[PDB]
Amino acid sequence: SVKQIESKTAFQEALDAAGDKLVVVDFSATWCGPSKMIKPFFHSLSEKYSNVIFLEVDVDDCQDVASECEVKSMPTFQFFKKGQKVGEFSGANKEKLEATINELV
Amino acid sequence: SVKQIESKTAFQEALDAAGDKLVVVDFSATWCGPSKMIKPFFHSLSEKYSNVIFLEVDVDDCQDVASECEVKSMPTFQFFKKGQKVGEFSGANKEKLEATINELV
Amino acid sequence: EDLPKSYDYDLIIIGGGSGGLAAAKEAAQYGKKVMVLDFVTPTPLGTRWGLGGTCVNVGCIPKKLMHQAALLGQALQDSRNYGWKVEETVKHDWDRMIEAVQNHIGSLNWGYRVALREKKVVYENAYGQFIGPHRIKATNNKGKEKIYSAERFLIATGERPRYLGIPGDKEYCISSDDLFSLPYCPGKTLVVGASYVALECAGFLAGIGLDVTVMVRSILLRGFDQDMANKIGEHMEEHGIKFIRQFVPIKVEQIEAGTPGRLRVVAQSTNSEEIIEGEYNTVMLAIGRDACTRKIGLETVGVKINEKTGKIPVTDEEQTNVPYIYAIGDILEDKVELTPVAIQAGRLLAQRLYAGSTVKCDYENVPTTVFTPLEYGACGLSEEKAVEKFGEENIEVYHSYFWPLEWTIPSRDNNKCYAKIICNTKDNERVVGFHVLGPNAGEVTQGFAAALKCGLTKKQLDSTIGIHPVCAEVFTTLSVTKRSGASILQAGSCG
Amino acid sequence: KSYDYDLIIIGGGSGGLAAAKEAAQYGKKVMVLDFVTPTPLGTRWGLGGTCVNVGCIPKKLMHQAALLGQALQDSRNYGWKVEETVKHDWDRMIEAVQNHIGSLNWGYRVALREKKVVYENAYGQFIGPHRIKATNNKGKEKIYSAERFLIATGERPRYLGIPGDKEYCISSDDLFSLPYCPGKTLVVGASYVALECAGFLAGIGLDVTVMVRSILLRGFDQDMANKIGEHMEEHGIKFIRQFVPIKVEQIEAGTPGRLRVVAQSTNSEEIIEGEYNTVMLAIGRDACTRKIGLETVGVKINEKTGKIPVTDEEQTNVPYIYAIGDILEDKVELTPVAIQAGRLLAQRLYAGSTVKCDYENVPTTVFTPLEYGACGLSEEKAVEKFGEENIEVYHSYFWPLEWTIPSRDNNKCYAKIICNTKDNERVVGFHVLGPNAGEVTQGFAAALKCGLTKKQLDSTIGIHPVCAEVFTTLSVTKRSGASILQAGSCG
Ligand SMILES: Cc1cc2nc3c(=O)[nH]c(=O)nc-3n(C[C@H](O)[C@H](O)[C@H](O)COP(=O)(O)OP(=O)(O)OC[C@H]3O[C@@H](n4cnc5c(N)ncnc54)[C@H](O)[C@@H]3O)c2cc1C
Ligand SMILES: Cc1cc2nc3c(=O)[nH]c(=O)nc-3n(C[C@H](O)[C@H](O)[C@H](O)COP(=O)(O)OP(=O)(O)OC[C@H]3O[C@@H](n4cnc5c(N)ncnc54)[C@H](O)[C@@H]3O)c2cc1C
Repeated sequence: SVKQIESKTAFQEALDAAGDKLVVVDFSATWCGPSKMIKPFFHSLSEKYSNVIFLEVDVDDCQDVASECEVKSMPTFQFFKKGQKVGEFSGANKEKLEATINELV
Repeated sequence: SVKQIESKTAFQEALDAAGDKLVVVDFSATWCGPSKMIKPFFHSLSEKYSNVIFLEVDVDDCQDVASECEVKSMPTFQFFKKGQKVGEFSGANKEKLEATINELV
Repeated sequence: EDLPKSYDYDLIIIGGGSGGLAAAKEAAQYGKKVMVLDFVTPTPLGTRWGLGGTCVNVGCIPKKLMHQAALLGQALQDSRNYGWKVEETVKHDWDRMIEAVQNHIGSLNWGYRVALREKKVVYENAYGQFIGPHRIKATNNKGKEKIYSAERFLIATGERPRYLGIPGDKEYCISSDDLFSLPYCPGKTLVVGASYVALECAGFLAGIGLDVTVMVRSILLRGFDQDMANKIGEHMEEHGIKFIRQFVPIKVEQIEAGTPGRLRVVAQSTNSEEIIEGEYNTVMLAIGRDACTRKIGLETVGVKINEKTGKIPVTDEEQTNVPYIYAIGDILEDKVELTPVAIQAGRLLAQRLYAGSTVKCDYENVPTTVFTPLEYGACGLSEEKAVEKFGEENIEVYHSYFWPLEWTIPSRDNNKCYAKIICNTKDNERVVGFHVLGPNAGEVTQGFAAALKCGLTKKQLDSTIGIHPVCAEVFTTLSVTKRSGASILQAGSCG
Repeated sequence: KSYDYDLIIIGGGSGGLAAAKEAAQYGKKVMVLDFVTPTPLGTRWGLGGTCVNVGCIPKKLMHQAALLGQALQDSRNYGWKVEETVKHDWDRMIEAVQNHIGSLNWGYRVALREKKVVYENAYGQFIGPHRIKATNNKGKEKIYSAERFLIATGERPRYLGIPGDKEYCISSDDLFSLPYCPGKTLVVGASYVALECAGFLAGIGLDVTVMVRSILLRGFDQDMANKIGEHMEEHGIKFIRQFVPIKVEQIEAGTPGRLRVVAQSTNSEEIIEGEYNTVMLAIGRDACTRKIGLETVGVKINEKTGKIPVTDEEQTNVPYIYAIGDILEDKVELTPVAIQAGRLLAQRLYAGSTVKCDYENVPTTVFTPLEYGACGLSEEKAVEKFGEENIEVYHSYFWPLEWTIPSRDNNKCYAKIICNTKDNERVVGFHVLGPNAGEVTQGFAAALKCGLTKKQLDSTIGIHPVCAEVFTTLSVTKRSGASILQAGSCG
C-alpha cells in the first residue's frame, strides 16, 4: 500500500532508494477532516500506480519533516523524483491529485 | 356542572342564585399549566358536591371579575358565603381544594 | 362652564404600551390618581390582542422567542458532534410553537393588569379621543362612550404596520401583527421589505425550515452601518434565504384559498419596467409603521404634529406645545423607536412631574440589536456617519473577524463573525461607534454602551483584559485598521 | 554579537508564545523552549500551554456539551419533535475536542515558523549567566545564550500527598483526554476548576459528587459562590462538606474500575468511605519554578509559594531575566492577563512603548451549570476597603426570556453591583450569575476602566429583550430590604 514514514532519515535518505519512480508525499493530520476524507483515495490510489511510490507524513509524529518541507495546511501534497520538488498542492481535491500524478509520471 | 360566567353581571347575580349554598369559584387561565391540570378535577368535583355551587372564571374572557376579587395567581379558588368572601387559596393543590369545600360546606 | 370644575385624574395616559404602562406605574408610585386607556383596533383580517403594547404582543417578545426556536434548530445539529445522538434532521411543529408563544404573551397580558391594580391605577379597555381642553372621549368595544378629565395627559399610542396601498394586499397580506399568532404554518413565504422586522422574520422562518424569499426595494436596513447590513444579507443568502433586489409588488391575487392558500404576486422593477410574478403560500408586508396620531383628535385640544410623518415634536422634557399634554414612545419625532427608550422616557417624565427629579432622557448612543440568523449589535455612530461628522482623515476603524469556540467542533461558519469600532483621531481616539456581528450580540453590546456613556477611548480599551474564552474579548485587542489594509481573514481548522 | 539570540523564552504557553510573536515582530532573534513533562499516569500534550491543552478550550467545549444537553430538552417546548431522552457518547466527544486541540497545537507551530522564532520541544534549565541547558525527550542536551531570558513555565495540578492518589487519581490534566467514560465520579476540591468540571460531567449525565474541605470558590464573592453551589445541588451535583480524603484504595482496576475513598472530617474525627469509578483532584496548582535552576543565575523567588516577585515592568531582580503568567506573585492568573503582559513586555523592550500591564479590575467568568461573571471588588472586599456605611449594593433577579417557554429556573439568575457612596456611587464591583455571563461582563469591565458611576449606569438604555439589560435599571438596594424575588408564569 503506502509507506508510512516516521523519520527524517526514512525521508531525506529513502527519497533515494526509490530512484526516479515518482514519489508523492502526503502530509496529513489525524485531526483534520478533509485530510481523512482523501486518505482512502490516496491509499487505494497507491494500489493503482506501481511506477509511483506513495508516502504519508503525519505532521505531528514527524514535526521535523513537516516544518522542514514548509508545510502550512492539510492535506498538502508534494511530489518528488530524485529529491526534486516537481509538484505541490493543497486541499482534498482528488482530481487535481491523480491529475498531478498523471502529468508528472 | 360548573357555570362559565360571562359577566360580572352573571357573577354577582349567580352568587345570589345560590341560596344558602356555598359558591366555589375557579379562577383559571388557559395559558397556565397547573390551571388546566386541576380543571378536569374541578369538573368532576363539581358533581360529587351537587349541593355546592361551582363557578368558573377565565381571567381573560372576563378579566373584570377576576379584577375585582383581587386574583393574582392561577389557579385561584375563592369561596363565598352569600356574597361575603369566606375562603380562598392558590395553586393546583386538589387535596387542599376538596378539603375546603368540606370545612366550609 | 367649559373647563371642568375639578379633574377626575391627575393624569390620563392614552396607550397601554411600553411607555404608557411604565409612566403609569411611576406616577402612581407617588400617589397620584392615574388611568390608562388601552384598546387594540383589529388588523384588516380581524386579529387583535391584550394589554402590554406592541413589543409584548406583536413585537420583541414573540419575535425573540421565534428567533430562539430557529437557534435551537441549529443547536440540535451542533449537538451530534459534541456526542449527542440526535437524528440527522428533526421536524418542527408550527402550531406547537405558536401555542407556546401565545401562552407566554397571555401570562404577560395578565401580569400587567395586576401590576396596574397593584399601584391602584385605573385600567380601561377603551379607545381614547380628545374632545376639548382636559377632556377625552373613551369608546369601549360595545360602543359605550364616556368623558373624563385630568390635570395632565400623556400620548403613547405607538404605531402599526403600514400597507402598500396596492390591489390585493390588505386582503391576502399579513403584517408582523398577524404572523405571531397565525393559525397555520405559513409555507412558501415572500417577505416584502428590508427593515429589521423583515429580515428578523425572514430569518427565523427560514430557521424552522420554510422556503423564504425577500423582495427588497433599495438597500437593506436603511439607517444602519451599511458595511454591517450587507454582511448580514450575505449571511442570510449563504444560509438559504433568497433575495430579489430592486423590485416592488404592484398587485396580489389569490390562486386558491387555504390554511394556507396560494397567492400570486406581480411585481415591478424599481426603475426599469421589467415585471415578474411568483407564487407563494403567504405574503408578509414589513415595509414600515405609522404613528397612531391622527384619528384621535389633537386639534380639538391644540397639540401640533407633523402633517406628513405623524410624529409629535416635543421638548427634551417630553412636553408638547400644550403645557399639560406630554408624549413619548415611537410616535415621537426624531427619537429612538425602541421599547427601553419609551420606558426610560416614561419613568423619568413621571419623576420630574411628581418627584422633583430634573433628569432628562438620553437619546444619544442608545444601543440596539437586530436578531437575524447571525445577531448584530450596535451602539454609537456608523462608519459612514463617522466620516461625514468628523472627516475621513480623523476616523480610524479597527476591525477583526472571530470564530466562536462553540463553532469549531461543529466546524462551521469561520470568518463570518465580525467586530469593529470607529475611533475619532482628533479626540484621544474616542470610541464613537461600536459594531458586532455574531452570537449573543446584545449581551455583548450592553456593557459597551455604558463604556460609551463614560467616553471610552482606544487606549482605555486596549488596557482592558478580555475574558477567555469568550467572543466579546475580541474587542479588547483590535490592532488592524481598515486604513492599513492588512488581511483579517483567519485560517480554518486545518491551518 | 557574542549572543545566539536576543531573547529566550522558557515555556510555550499563553504568555511565552504571545511574547515570542511580539518580540519577533521587531526582527529580534527569539527561541521558545517548550516541553510538557508527563503526569503520573503518563499523559502529555503538544504546544500551546495549559489553557490550550488542558485548560480553557477543552473545558469550555465540554461545558458547551452539557449546555447542548439542556438545549435538546428546551427545543421540544419550542415545537421541535426531539426524541424523548437522548443519549450522549463520551468517546465521540473526547475525540472531537482532541481534534480541535491538535489543530491549535499545529497553528502554534506554524505561527512560530512564520515569525522566524526557533521552536525547541526541549526542557530548558539555566546553568549560568545568559546560559541555559535544554534537554529533549531523547536526552540530547545543548547550551544556548541570549541577551535576555523570559520565564513563563506556568503551573501544574497539585496532589494530596496521601496514599493512593498519584496512582488512582486523575487531575484536570488527564480528564480532557480520558480514554473512557468516567462514570461514578468524586471531585475533590472547590476551586473553579473543580466546580466547572463537576458541573459539565453532571451535564452529560454522570453521577457526580464533590468533597469540599471548607468553603466554595475562596477568593470570590461568597454570596455569589453559594448561589452557585445551591444551583449545582438543585441540578444533581451531590456535595460533601467539611471533609478531605486521607487515602485511596483500588477496589479494582478498570476502564473504568471501582475505587474506594477514605476521608476524615476537617473539624472533627468522624471518617467515612465511599465507592467511585473515578476520582479527580482539583485542589490547586503549583508553579514550575524549582526544578529549573534559578540559583545558578540569581533570580530570587518565594521559598514557599514558588511565585516570582517582579517589577511592574515584569522584570525580576536580574536585569535581563523577566517573568510572566501564573508563576508570578500576587497577580491574576488568567490566560488573557499572561498574554497582555507578554505582548507589552516585548514592546517596551523593543518598540519604545512605555505602557504597563493593568492587573486592576480584570474580569473573569466561571463556567458552572449557571455561568458567573465578575469584575472589580467583591461585596465582602468592598465593605472592608471602604467601610460598610459607604457601600451600597444594588441587586435584582431576572428570568432569561429563553427560559419562560421551557418554563424553568425562575429567580435563579441574579445580578448585583457594589457602589461607593463616598465616590459618586462609583461602581467598584460587578457580578452576574446567568447565561452568557462572560459575553455580558466584558463590556462592563471597560466601563469600569472608565470609572463608571451609578448615575451614568442609570442613564444608559438597556437592549430589549436581553439578559444584560437588567443592570441598566437596578433600583433595590440590599440595605432597604425590599423583595426582589419576582413572579412565575401563572403569576
Ligand atoms: C415586529 C417588531 C419587532 C420589534 N422588536 C424590538 C426589539 O427587539 N427591541 C426593541 O427595543 N424594540 C422593538 N420593537 C419596537 C418596540 O416594540 C416599540 O418601540 C415600543 O413598543 C413602543 O412603545 P410605545 O409605548 O411608544 O407604544 P406601543 O407599545 O406600540 O403601545 C401603544 C398601545 O396603545 C394602543 N393604542 C393606540 N391608539 C390608541 C387609542 N386611541 N386609545 C387607546 N389605546 C390606543 C396600541 O394598540 C398599543 O397597545 C419592535 C417592533 C415590531 C413591530
Ligand atoms: C482546568 C483549567 C481550566 C482553566 N480555565 C481557564 C479559563 O477558562 N480562563 C482563563 O483565563 N484561564 C483558565 N485557566 C488558567 C490558564 O490556563 C492559565 O492562566 C494560563 O495557561 C497561564 O499561562 P502561562 O503562559 O503562564 O503558562 P502555561 O499556559 O501553563 O504554559 C507554560 C508552558 O511551559 C511548559 N513548561 C513548564 N516547565 C517547563 C520547563 N522547565 N522548560 C520548558 N517548558 C516548561 C508547560 O508544560 C507549558 O507548556 C485554566 C486552568 C486549568 C488548569
